Amino acid sequence: EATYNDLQVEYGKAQLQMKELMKKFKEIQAQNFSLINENQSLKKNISALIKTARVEINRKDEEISNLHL
Amino acid sequence: ATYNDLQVEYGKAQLQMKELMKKFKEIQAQNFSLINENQSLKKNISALIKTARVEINRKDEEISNLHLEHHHHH
Repeated sequence: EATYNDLQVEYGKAQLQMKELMKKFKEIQAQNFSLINENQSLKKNISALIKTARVEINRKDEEISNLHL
Repeated sequence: ATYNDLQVEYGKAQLQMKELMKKFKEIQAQNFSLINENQSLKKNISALIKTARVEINRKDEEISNLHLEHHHHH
C-alpha cells in the first residue's frame, strides 16, 4: 500500500521526468519543423533548376542548329 | 490534497508521459523519413547541377568554335 508521502515523492519524480521528456519532445518537434521546411525548399530548388537547365540547353541547341544552317 | 487526489494526480502524470512518449516515437519516425528524403534530394541537386554545367559548357564551346570557323572562312 502506497503511503501519502510516497505518493508525494513519486509525484515529484514524475514531474521531473515529465519536464525532461517535454524538453526532448519540443526538440524533436523543432527538428521536424526545420526538416519539413528544408524538404519543401529542396523540392522548389530542384524544380527551378530543372526548368532553368532545360531552357538554357534548348536555347543553346537553337544557336548551334542555326549556325550550322 | 487528499490521498485519493494524490493517486489521481500521480496516475495522470504517468498517463500524460505515456501519451507524450507515443507522440515522440511518431515524430521521430517522421524525421527519419525527412532526413532520408532530404539527403537524396541534395544528391539529386548536386548531380543535376554537375550534368547541366557539363552540357552548357560543351554547348558554349561548340558555339564559340562555329563562330571562329565562320570568321576564319570570311
